[PDB]
Amino acid sequence: MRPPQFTRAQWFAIQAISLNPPRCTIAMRAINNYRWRCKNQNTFLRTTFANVVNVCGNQSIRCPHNRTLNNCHRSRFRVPLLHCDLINPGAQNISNCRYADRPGRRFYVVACDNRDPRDSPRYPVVPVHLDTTI
Amino acid sequence: MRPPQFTRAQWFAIQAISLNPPRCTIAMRAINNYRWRCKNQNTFLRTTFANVVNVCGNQSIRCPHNRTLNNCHRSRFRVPLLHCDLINPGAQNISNCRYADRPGRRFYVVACDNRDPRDSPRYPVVPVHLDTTI
Amino acid sequence: MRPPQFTRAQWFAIQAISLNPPRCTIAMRAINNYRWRCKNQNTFLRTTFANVVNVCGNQSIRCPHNRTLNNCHRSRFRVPLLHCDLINPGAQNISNCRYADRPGRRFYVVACDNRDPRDSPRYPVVPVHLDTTI
Amino acid sequence: MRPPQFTRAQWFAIQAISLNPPRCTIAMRAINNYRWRCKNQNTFLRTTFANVVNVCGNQSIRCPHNRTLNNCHRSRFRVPLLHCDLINPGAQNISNCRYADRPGRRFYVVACDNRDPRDSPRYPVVPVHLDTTI
Ligand SMILES: [Fe+3]
Ligand SMILES: [Fe+3]
Ligand SMILES: [Fe+3]
Repeated sequence: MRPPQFTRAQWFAIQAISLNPPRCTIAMRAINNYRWRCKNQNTFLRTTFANVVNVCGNQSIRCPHNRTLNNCHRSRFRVPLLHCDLINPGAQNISNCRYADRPGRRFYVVACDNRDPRDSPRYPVVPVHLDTTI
Repeated sequence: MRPPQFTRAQWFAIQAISLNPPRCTIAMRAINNYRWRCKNQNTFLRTTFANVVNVCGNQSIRCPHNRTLNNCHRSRFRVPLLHCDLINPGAQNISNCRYADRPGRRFYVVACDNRDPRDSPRYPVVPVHLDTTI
Repeated sequence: MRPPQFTRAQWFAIQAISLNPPRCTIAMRAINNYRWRCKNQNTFLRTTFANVVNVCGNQSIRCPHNRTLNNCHRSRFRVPLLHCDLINPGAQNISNCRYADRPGRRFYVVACDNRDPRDSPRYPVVPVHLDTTI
Repeated sequence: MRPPQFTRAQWFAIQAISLNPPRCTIAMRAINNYRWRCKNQNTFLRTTFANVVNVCGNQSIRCPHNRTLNNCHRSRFRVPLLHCDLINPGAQNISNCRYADRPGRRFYVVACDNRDPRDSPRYPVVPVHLDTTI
């Protein structure tokens, strides 16, 4: 599970949003610091939380990686991103996780839901998971 | 973390040892049933627990995926295996995880340690993690 | 924490239903094996799952320990129980959880909900948590 | 459960050191925000981290709640504290944990260990868990 101190949207933001991420091995430390083991893959969308919230407002579509769900939302434009792949998945802790970098520019698909009570009142509907990029 | 009901060696055996695994999408259900989210990658060694315990008994070498550790052990022979890769990493639960199959035959490297009190007394030293395959 | 391989009803039964429990220090081992740390308190209702499902048919009331919920149900009568209190809550693991036995006879209040798809199809409504005892 | 971003000493201080805590129902929110479920009990020692580090210099004793450990230390004197007891342990989440306040003055016993690499280098030995109070 996610760290209990974070809402789904807050944990989404920590993992999936970074406007100018450093190289993956550095950028991933901010995520893995909250974990017991290294995340095997992660995509940083180079955008803002507010921008993703706006994408939550368009037409509801099927989630490509969760095909029983239809609370997903696709961006109208391709966005710059940085994908990170764990090179040493046998790592037993987070002291030494190494990542390969794959920059790109793709549409993204997010699942959105009603906010958590701990979420800011500014956005009643928020992204809760990055489903995929296209 | 691992499920607390299992020792490191017991959880290793559930993930890493299967003599005749079915296709990955089926085989992985046995692992993911104990998890909240799908495992992103997994290698089934087509061998027995006792055989891996014997490999724990050879010369201690550096762990390729944990280079500050030197409690790893490499098999003397290549062993048949099945590697499973998660095709839909955006899956939000374990109901629908889909895997790609990659059979192979490789040396394996395991980290071994003294057993847990809950582990069987038969093996005082046991494999606790699959570090990598070669 | 509930192990994901169990439904809420299955986990409820494991923690809260035992017709003839042994001493608490023995009885609690089965529950604590699913945990990283000793459970601080646990009440074993000396009853059957069928008895509790019957109570789910009683008048719904507000849950005393979850006041925003109204799917709770109080037993019409007191039932025999074994309450277990953790003697050494400073324990850092589950190697030696020690409990004081407090046998008794009290009313119980359970929350009841529609069955999980994994639950038996023959009980459409099942107990999912022990709210309190009186 | 201790969030991995904290050392044992840091997590000890968060749970067990508060010089002037507010009412328990307020004071416990900071601890329960790191948790999925309400903590059943918690003792706030009204002291300073420097005071507790001094106690680590006292005569080592067997840990009362961890009898296989001998790195515990008892305070020479009673110290002011606030003990908090969970009123509604049937609570299913941390939305409304309610606590009873039990102010007091007791001896405390802490386990002390060598610092984590992430801990300040200026205290070579630090408290890592509150074993019990007397
Ligand atoms: Fe993992
Ligand atoms: Fe606990
Ligand atoms: Fe708990």
